[PDB]
Amino acid sequence: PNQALLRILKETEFKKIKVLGSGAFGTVYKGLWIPEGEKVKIPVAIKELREATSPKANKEILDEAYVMASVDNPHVCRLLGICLTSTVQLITQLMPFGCLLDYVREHKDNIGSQYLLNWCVQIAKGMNYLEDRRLVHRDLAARNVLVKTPQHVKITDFGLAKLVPIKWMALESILHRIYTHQSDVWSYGVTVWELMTFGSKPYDGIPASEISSILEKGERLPQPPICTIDVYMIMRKCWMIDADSRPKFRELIIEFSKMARDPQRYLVIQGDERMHLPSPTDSNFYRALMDEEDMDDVVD
Ligand SMILES: *CCC(=O)N1Cc2nc(-c3cc(-c4cccc5ocnc45)c(F)cc3F)n(-c3ccncn3)c2C1
Repeated sequence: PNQALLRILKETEFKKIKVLGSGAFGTVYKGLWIPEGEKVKIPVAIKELREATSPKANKEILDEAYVMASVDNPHVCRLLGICLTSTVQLITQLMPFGCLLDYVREHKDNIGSQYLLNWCVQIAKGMNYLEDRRLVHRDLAARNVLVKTPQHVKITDFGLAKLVPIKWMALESILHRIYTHQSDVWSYGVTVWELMTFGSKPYDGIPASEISSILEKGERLPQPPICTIDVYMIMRKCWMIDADSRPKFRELIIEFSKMARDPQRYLVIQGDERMHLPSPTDSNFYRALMDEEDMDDVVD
């Protein structure tokens, strides 16, 4: 655990200025950090966890925050800072574009196959990194994947489930609260389904109490109209009862990277020719402005 990877922040160094959105664990705010002895206002993203915390949990919360601060990958948001008072405040780099769930919703039937398949590759790369570090996310979902730029996505909220998303969870996690790299593969399947349906709610109308019975019967999420049978098959392999039969993240990186080379062969999108392949000019602008970090080349 590198203590230098986590900055302990005092309430006097930062201020929340705008609510960006709320969820089951906390509220996301646009904040401003005013460094000690400076005059600058640096935009930051703060998430405040809504459970009443005590200083007894502090050592354990801090041990978890040290792990979240250690994750170093282009496709995973690492925790930068934390503030422990009566509430828990998690500080990271502000990402204006928000989450990939809201992004695919707001760009419904306006996203090219090239983006969708590359996002699938990037999400699998970040998950594979977490698996290599022997870490289980426990809460992979399109709301937990953030947009850095339209060409660069990063998985967020790693570690805060540990310190429930029934419809994203593998059968063994619903039944026995067992969370492994292979139950993360199941959630990856559902996350992919959320992208391919432009933010559709999985099992809409179905009460969360009925999900495990529906899964036992063999019922799964319906094939999105834009996926060929090969994209659907990879998703269905993610939702198998036997965890060991599900694909590995390393195999998912390879499969979606092969698919990204022939985008029109794997996804059927209306107006996919018109859907702008990121021009070198726009990529340079996006990168110099808000994405200077190192990142693996996007599959063309
Ligand atoms: C569709 C939902 C949505 O728009 N967003 C959900 C969300 N959460 C965060 C976010 C996450 C974290 C966080 C928590 C745990 C580990 C982790 O490692 C680094 N950051 C992590 C925060 F600390 C703050 C936070 F706001 N955001 C968000 C929005 C903008 N910029 C950054 N994060 C969103 C968006």
